[PDB]
Amino acid sequence: QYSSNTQQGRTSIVHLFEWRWVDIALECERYLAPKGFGGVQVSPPNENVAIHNPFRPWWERYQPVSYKLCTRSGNEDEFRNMVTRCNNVGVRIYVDAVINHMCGNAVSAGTSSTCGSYFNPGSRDFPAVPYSGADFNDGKCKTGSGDIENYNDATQVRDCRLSGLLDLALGKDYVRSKIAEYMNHLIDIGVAGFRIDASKHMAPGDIKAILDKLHNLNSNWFPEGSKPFIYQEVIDLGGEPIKSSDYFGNGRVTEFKYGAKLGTVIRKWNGEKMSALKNWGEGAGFMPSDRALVFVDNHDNQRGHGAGGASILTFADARLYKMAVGFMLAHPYGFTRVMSSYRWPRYFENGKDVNDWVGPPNDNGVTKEVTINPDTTCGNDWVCEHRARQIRNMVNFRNVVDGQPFTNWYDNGSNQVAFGRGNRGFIVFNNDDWTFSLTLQTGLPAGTYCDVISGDKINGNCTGIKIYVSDDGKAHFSISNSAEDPFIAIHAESKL
Ligand SMILES: C[C@H]1O[C@H](O[C@H]2[C@H](O)[C@@H](O)[C@@H](O)O[C@@H]2CO)[C@H](O)[C@@H](O)[C@@H]1N[C@H]1C=C(CO)[C@@H](O[C@H]2O[C@H](CO)[C@@H](O)[C@H](O)[C@H]2O)[C@H](O)[C@H]1O
Ligand SMILES: [Ca+2]
Ligand SMILES: [Cl-]
Repeated sequence: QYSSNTQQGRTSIVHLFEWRWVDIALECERYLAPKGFGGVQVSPPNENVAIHNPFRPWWERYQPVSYKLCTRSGNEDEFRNMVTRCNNVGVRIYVDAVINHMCGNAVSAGTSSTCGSYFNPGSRDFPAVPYSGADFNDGKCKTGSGDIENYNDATQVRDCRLSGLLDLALGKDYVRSKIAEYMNHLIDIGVAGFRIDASKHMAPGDIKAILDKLHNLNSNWFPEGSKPFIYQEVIDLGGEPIKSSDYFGNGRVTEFKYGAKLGTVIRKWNGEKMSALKNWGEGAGFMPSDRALVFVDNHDNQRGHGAGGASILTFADARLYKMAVGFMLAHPYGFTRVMSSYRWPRYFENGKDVNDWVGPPNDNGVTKEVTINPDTTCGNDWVCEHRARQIRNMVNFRNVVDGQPFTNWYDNGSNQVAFGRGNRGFIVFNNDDWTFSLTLQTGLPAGTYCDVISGDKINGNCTGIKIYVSDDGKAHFSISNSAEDPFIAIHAESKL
């Protein structure tokens, strides 16, 4: 469960949040494959409640009605077409598996669902699965509301309803089997693994019992014996009885400490500074590198959901965000996931975004296609962070330096820092209020290198800054504190 199953030499996943299947398939062929992305996290592909108040929120996709593969992203044919096309160019698909719960207990009965399946939350009837009242935890939960009220009590966190979402009886072989049937459908189509949603709300042993029922990966694309990559969503910032480590038997675990701390450091909040990043990883209090799934922001916290946090960096803070993503992709800790977002009309009241529910760009609820502008950015209100030169080129940096040790660390005791990855890459950051102008040991072979933050190597020249490494490995760097992107990165494949 720990191996990503990516093609060799690909080290990151991108979350194409709410993208349609056909647009992901095109994106695999035209962009993700040639730019060396390892794979795509897709939104939940199973049928969900169509929620019309408010109007088609992104969160309706976390309210299952059945395991039919029919959503705003596309139908089963489109999903299959995408997985095949992406695998055929060596880009994997990872599914957001919503398996702790069905929909909200107060949702009205009927056929307001993305495939028109009937369901009746009040009677616990989901005939398209099928599930009935026997398959939920009504009798097991002991809280007055039936909902989760107190995270200090592990029992209710597992047995009661997360925000009123109907909680599946995961101790029952019947329920485990229906969930495994869904996941094996996806495996056989060609999916490479899963993000297990709401993992804190399931016992580690119930997750194990489901995973035990799963097939090996599709043997046309994956070697014999391959198991799905598993990464579990557990928000563990400390202080609770449930710990991220409780889930290590099953796969990797999201490290939510990572982006919270990195945001604080890059914002220079709470007396934090980049010089402290020399101890990044376990030295910062995080879980073991071989179990962490890391990221700067995710689809919940970029809009204040989940654990939220004022320090989280997102595309809305573009300059600091690119620097944070660059640092994450250059540093060896963890397995990296890059967010790819859409725009929505943020509007704050009482310190909170009252439009944090808004779903993807749409025409009367039908998701808009992703259009590509001449300059390779996206239209139709898709942000496409993964197409920004500074991020795209850092995804390649991570591939180029894969396996090389963290070395040649420099800091000025404040916010000017630099480090290398063996003899294959070097990166330099200026987050202080004055110019960073210094000759540094890079660990690289002598030559002229293109800075991949400002530009690209193409037909024997650079389109941005050039860095000149001498025979002794030293090179001069000059980065103004008012630079639009105040960091520089060079690597073995950007050498002229
Ligand atoms: C949104 C997250 O809520 C819970 O996180 C707790 C956390 O465990 C606790 O330590 C502390 O930090 O408070 C937070 C917030 O209460 C869950 O533990 C997380 O799993 C959860 N993230 C998840 C889960 C779901 C549910 O499938 C998704 O839901 C959202 O959709 C629901 C249902 O439609 C909406 O009602 C929510 O408002 C949405 O946030 C999340 O997107 C997914 O990532
Ligand atoms: Ca549960
Ligand atoms: Cl996540």
